[PDB]
Amino acid sequence: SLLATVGPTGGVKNRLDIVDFVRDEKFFTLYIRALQAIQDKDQSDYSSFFQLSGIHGLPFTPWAKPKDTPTVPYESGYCTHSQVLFPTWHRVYVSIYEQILQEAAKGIAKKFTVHKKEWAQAAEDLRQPYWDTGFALVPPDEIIKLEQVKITNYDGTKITVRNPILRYSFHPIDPSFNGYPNFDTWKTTVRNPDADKKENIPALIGKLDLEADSTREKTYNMLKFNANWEAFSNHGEFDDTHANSLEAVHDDIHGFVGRGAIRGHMTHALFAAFDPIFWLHHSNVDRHLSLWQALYPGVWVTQGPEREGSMGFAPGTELNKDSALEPFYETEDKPWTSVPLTDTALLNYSYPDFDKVKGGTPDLVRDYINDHIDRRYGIKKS
Ligand SMILES: [Cu+]
Ligand SMILES: [Cu+]
Ligand code: NA
Repeated sequence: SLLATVGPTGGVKNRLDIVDFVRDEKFFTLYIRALQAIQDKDQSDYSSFFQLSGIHGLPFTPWAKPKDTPTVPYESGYCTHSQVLFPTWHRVYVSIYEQILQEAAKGIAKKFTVHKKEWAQAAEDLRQPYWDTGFALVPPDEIIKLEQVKITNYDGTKITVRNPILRYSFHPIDPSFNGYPNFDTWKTTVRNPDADKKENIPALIGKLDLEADSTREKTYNMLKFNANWEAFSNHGEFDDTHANSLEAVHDDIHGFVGRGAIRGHMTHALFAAFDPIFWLHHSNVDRHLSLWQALYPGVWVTQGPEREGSMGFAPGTELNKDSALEPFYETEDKPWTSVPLTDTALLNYSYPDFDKVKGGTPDLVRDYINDHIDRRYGIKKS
């Protein structure tokens, strides 16, 4: 790899709930600045928003690969779907994003004229916030509605700049979008589009509000009831025995956001990553994995075939815990694997759900987290 996925820096910090995250002046300002920074980078820059999101689906090109690397076994996206590697591949996927996103936030923290240390420390603690869809499906206005958002300027004064969280603006629309009727002319990413291809946020807020109750119940059953890895990892082939998987419950959020009258970006695996809200989603999807690990310790990746097909594995290939997770590398010559990814500390992150039980026995944690899930996703509306 040209850019190994080593994760963020500054020790093990928590990925905050977006509801709390937006209330944090330093974190929110750094996120809005850094996110705009990587969105404005050249799309041929590997550490740019485009190439980072491009890893998931289109374009079908290698990411941060050496000059004389062997041809990829399959021309398609990188993301692993309908297979046993879904949870682990996406865990390290958010890691490279969070890593690159912090790196931009460091340069941002140097532009501040006052409190240079505190801005430097905030960047060090900066992590990808998660969207708790199971407890609060309707996100904050900063994420879904506010065209302009309040941040702190480099002099300390409060200003309002355009919100980079709502949508990404292609520059240009990559030549690999040509064949697809609606996404080739769409200048920016779109959520819940109408028949006239116009974005419809109001209808989206309405959709989420109604799907809220069912989403909490789906999330509850997913977290608590999954002994074997096969039924928990993937959904394929959208059957009943996988309906309670981490991915199946994960699919509903892509549909809610992307699927309107016509299909938007979030409801298409080849374009879903380009929507900025994609990362808040899969940060929470990763939190589910962390919570599930607390309930089902010892259970991890089991063997399974590549059914859909990705640029890492051709259809029919056998996959296990020792399978390489392209294009994510521990070092220059060592690809990531599922085995070590049980410990998020290796990527310098964690979730606030575990704060009151740090350094506790697996038994105490399993009881604390279980009560946590029951109390949060096992009760009535919020
Ligand atoms: Cu994916
Ligand atoms: Cu997804
Ligand atoms: Na790609």
